[PDB]
Amino acid sequence: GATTTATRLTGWGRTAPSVANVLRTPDAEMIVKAVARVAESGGGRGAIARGLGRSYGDNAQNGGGLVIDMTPLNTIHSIDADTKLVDIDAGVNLDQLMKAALPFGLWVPVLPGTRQVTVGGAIACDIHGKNHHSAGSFGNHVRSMDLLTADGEIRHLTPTGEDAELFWATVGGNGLTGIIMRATIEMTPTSTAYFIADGDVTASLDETIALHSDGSEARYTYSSAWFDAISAPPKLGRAAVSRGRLATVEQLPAKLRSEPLKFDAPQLLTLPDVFPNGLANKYTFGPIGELWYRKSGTYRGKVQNLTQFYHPLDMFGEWNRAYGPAGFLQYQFVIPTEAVDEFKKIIGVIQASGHYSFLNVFKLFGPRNQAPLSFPIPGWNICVDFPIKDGLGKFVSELDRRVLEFGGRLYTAKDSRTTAETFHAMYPRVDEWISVRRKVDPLRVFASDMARRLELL
Ligand SMILES: Cc1cc2nc3c(=O)[nH]c(=O)nc-3n(C[C@H](O)[C@H](O)[C@H](O)COP(=O)(O)OP(=O)(O)OC[C@H]3O[C@@H](n4cnc5c(N)ncnc54)[C@H](O)[C@@H]3O)c2cc1C
Ligand SMILES: O=C(O)c1nc2ccc(C(F)(F)F)cc2nc1NCc1ccc(F)cc1
Repeated sequence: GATTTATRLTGWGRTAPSVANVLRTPDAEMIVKAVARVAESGGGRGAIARGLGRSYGDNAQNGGGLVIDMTPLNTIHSIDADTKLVDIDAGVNLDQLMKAALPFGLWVPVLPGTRQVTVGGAIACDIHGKNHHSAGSFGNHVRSMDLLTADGEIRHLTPTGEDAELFWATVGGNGLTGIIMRATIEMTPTSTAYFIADGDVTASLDETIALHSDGSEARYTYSSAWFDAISAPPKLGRAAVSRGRLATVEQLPAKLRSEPLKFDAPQLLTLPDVFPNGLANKYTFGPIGELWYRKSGTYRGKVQNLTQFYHPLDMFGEWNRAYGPAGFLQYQFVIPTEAVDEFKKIIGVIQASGHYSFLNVFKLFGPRNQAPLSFPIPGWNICVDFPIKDGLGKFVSELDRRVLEFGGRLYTAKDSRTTAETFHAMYPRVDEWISVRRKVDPLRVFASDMARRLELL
């Protein structure tokens, strides 16, 4: 049942609200009609797809225009264990897909830190995960997709076909080449739903960097770390590192061998439920605390399910991103591998800034792909979460400048406030991408708040 409703929209960050007509229909034919209507007009304030709204900024909103909610197009058409291909509507989310694919011994090839994202959102942001250095980003695994363009046609795009240019502009394109209706993804084969993991705890930034540079990364398909962004040096940049690979059946204890592909139910009680007063005791911040933390986060060959290995912060319940009525600003950047001193300088700047981030992701990215607006490049990728308070806006503008100067970039899926000038300098293939977009949407049928702010329109 199709509905068109005026709706106040924000990204996950709950900032920059704007009002748009939100179309919500399970009918593909209706979506086509709306795009044909906008194009007949043709353009006006245009249209943009929206997935599950997990992007923090303004890429899935369109103030004074049309937003098409893609979540009702969520049919899994087929899964094939022999070809390893899945054929699914763009509104299918990655949790749904993971659960449907497991009985075939198939693994979603790129998983982000939350499972509530659409296939369309995964493609449009060319999302990355803990296995980026071994598997690339989501775009690398798309074998085809059906794109509804401004001319009202549906184009079958393939990575190396005749429409490869448009394919690779849609990857990481933030919905600005049209509406992805449907895609075919090549999955990763697996015999189990478990990981075998090694954990390490480092004492400092220099140590965290050495561990990622000593060659050991090549022995793990999956690798990420939490780091300390608050402590003065030398504690600054100390990390709990979690690295592993998917387990094989024989690597499971006998207990788990009868259902190797099973996903366990996320249990009832989290840590806030069990320890409401917190985890701190008289030992926590001294030498016995340091030792305990070091020992508990150091291990070899530990069998873990998805939550344990991949969503380790789920146990922290209501404690993560808590207490702030003002909200938080999520800031994610990557710095080229070779710029290691520069990378260390930026971590120092953050620590000395007087803005405190507790939730810190650290990962070494691998080789980039051919998508001109793709975020990942090989090098040091960082996510930080700053509580909103005075001076933050002007400080993150300074961070932008250092990120840019050091050859790095910000991620559109996280950004709500960088400038067009900074963004364009961070993405030297932006003009190349813009030319593809104007060729495929001369009338700006597709438009968003981000497109206008970053002058991608
Ligand atoms: C807790 C959390 C953890 C995260 N962890 C990671 C991570 O590890 N790695 C990572 O890369 N990202 C991560 N993200 C970011 C997230 O994966 C991206 O923002 C993703 O794009 C969200 O998907 P969505 O379906 O919610 O899309 P939305 O936010 O609704 O839309 C995002 C973009 O995709 C476009 N789009 C959506 N559907 C379509 C379609 N059918 N056709 C064309 N364009 C479309 C939109 O127009 C918009 O430009 C995380 C986000 C959160 C909240
Ligand atoms: O919050 C994010 O936006 C995010 N971004 C990531 C980007 C890259 C990666 C990486 F591991 F791939 F690098 C992990 C991320 N995890 C992320 N978060 C995981 C998370 C965030 C909040 C929680 F409460 C529990 C888990």
